[PDB]
Amino acid sequence: PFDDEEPPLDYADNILDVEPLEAIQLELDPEEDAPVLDWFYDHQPLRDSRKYVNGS
Amino acid sequence: RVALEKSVSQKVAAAMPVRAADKLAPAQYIRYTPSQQGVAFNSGAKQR
Amino acid sequence: MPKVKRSRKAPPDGWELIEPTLDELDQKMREAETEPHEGKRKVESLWPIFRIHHQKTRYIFDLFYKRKAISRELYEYCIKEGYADKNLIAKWKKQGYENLCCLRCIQTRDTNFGTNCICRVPKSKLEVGRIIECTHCGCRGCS
Amino acid sequence: WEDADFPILCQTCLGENPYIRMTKEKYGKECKICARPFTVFRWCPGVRMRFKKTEVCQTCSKLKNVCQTCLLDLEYGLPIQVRDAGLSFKDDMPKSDVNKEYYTQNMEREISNSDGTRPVGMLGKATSTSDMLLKLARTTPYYKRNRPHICSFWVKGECKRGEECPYRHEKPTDPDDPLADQNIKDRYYGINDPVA
Amino acid sequence: VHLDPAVKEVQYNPTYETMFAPEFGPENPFRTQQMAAPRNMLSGYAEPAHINDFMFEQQRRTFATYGYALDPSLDNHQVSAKYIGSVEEAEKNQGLTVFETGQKKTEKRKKFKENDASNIDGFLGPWAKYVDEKDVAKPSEEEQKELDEITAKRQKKG
Amino acid sequence: MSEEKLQEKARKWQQLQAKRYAEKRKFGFVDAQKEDMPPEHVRKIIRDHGDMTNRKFRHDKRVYLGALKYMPHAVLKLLENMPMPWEQ
Amino acid sequence: SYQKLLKYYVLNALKHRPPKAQKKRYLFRSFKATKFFQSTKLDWVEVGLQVCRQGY
Ligand SMILES: [Zn+2]
Ligand SMILES: [Zn+2]
Ligand SMILES: [Zn+2]
Repeated sequence: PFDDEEPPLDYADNILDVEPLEAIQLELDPEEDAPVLDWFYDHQPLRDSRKYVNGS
Repeated sequence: RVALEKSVSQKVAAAMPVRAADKLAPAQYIRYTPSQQGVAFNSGAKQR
Repeated sequence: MPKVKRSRKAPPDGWELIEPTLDELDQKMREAETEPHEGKRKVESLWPIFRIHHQKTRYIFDLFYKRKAISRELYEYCIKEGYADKNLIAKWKKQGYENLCCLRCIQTRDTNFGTNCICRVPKSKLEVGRIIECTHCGCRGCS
Repeated sequence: WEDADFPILCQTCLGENPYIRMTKEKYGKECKICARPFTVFRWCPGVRMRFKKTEVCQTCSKLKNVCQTCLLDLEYGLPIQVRDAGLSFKDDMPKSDVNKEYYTQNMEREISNSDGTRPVGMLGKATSTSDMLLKLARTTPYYKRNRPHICSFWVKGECKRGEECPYRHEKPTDPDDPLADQNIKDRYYGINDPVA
Repeated sequence: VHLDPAVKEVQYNPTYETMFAPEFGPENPFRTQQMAAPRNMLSGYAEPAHINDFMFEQQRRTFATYGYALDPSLDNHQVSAKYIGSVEEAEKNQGLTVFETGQKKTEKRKKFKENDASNIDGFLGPWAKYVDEKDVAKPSEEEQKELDEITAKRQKKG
Repeated sequence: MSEEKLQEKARKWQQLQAKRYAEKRKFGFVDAQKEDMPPEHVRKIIRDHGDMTNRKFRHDKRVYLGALKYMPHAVLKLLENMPMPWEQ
Repeated sequence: SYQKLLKYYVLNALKHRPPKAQKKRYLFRSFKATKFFQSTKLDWVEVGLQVCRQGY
């Protein structure tokens, strides 16, 4: 993607301020997929909820 | 066997050098008598 | 211009009245991250970073426990987004540790003998007036 | 390789305070003479001073009978050249590097097979006391030896870091003085040592 | 009496009288100061202590702050304890350590404070400079010239 | 033997024992975790050192070579944690 | 292509031997116990550039 003589771009000023584009994620069907909808696409979905996973 | 297995271990320690960091905290005290005693040298004491 | 939010949910109630100073502190960090190490020692160049990190964390800390200007929700929002340091706050709520620099300056493992730095020693106990600057941090005596 | 549990050190190097904290570093540096790796011990000799370290291994230290740091003699604190010349003594140890290596292994062989805790091979050649040495020898410390180095930026005239500066802000010795040009090797062998 | 002076690792329990009684005879003159002292290694006698960490560290700290300490040696004379070093300040300061409320508490140095973290480029919490003694020191009008000479004299050699 | 000196002796003794057998100095004590530094800290370090051409950092060249025997670990742990297509 | 996927599947499960009960030794814990290492929380894209810069 970068030509061989191009030095690797410094994250601190090329990428750090750029708003990220929208991911691939599917639009769930609201009235019907409701118990999954709140948390489905999070990184480690229910990590902060003792009722569903044990902890960090 | 204590003499040889120790020397064995020093050889065997070469075989795997990077499997983990060593762990080291035997922070020991030793008491010392400086031989060349004098009233001035140790600021007074016989020992350090 | 302001920092990318990692949360996507809307910010809490009192967000708009803490934004001039919080975004300006983030502008202050971006300067010191880029100033030249030329006229300064190897270890001295890292000192402004520990200082502004202290200042950001102190600012949220004062508005919640002292001035009571901020709810639980906005308080924990600023911690999550990286405006404050969760760990640094916990020492400030302890008895003696209340103007602490860094985690480094109390981390006993980061030293040979396994003790603190002279940073942490009370100024009345040194009795000789040796001006102090910490190599970890630059501090002249927290305690 | 030389692995020792305690450095051979004189009282002036060791410090004015009888409670000492020191760090032991296995094979941290090469010996300034024989180039062999040795265990480096480093300690703070007092309130304000250089935070010293051992410069030569115990092997080289044994042969001359000198402190591992200052290379002044454990019996008198004089320099090596003064002590040997006063007893009309001379060292047969080779000066070229390849022959020094050969000699090094020989002494290694000797100390390992003998008791080895002793100068007595090299001291035995000249055991006699001399009125010259006993008059000159230090009865008391010389802590001024220990004082910090000179600040090079301050000599340049733009001393940043201000009054914090642990290095000394005083005039260095004039370069035209023959006493400045000292060398560890020359002090160890005892050749052209100006202090002597 | 019955115990060799050249002895180690005694397997039984010797009585005081059969272990501490004198070696007989005259001393030889053929032994210098280093040779006569009971050394285990070239410069002296090294033996493993187990002194309690809090007490070592306290006394060590105490000497650096003041210049007196309580003597760590374990024979000397078994008669009376003493301080060491600048013993005059031991009786003066009533023998305190660093880990105590000090006797002297006066003439503290003055520094700024702006403990608010609200004014950008004005906060200085524990990084506060003393107000009197200030940066960018240089020592003289004329010492500079003398150091200029010394550097010039160094240029003449190479 | 003055009662004044006794009271000072009591004060000395009390302080000494309290810190000697203080709870944070018990045999089983393990000091607190190494908690995280600010993220800007490592950012400046990498950007300062650049490509090790500068004179100043020349001490650290030895470490930058010596670290190479753990680079396959770093490569492994990096790709293992790669973000999934639903994550920004 | 189907058939050659089965080949590597069968061989793995056949030549499987149980774990030898080797003693646990955590590499990165031994590292971070030492003064030379520190820890922080960073964007994956920032770290990826750093590893490439370091490896270069
Ligand atoms: Zn600090
Ligand atoms: Zn500190
Ligand atoms: Zn501090």
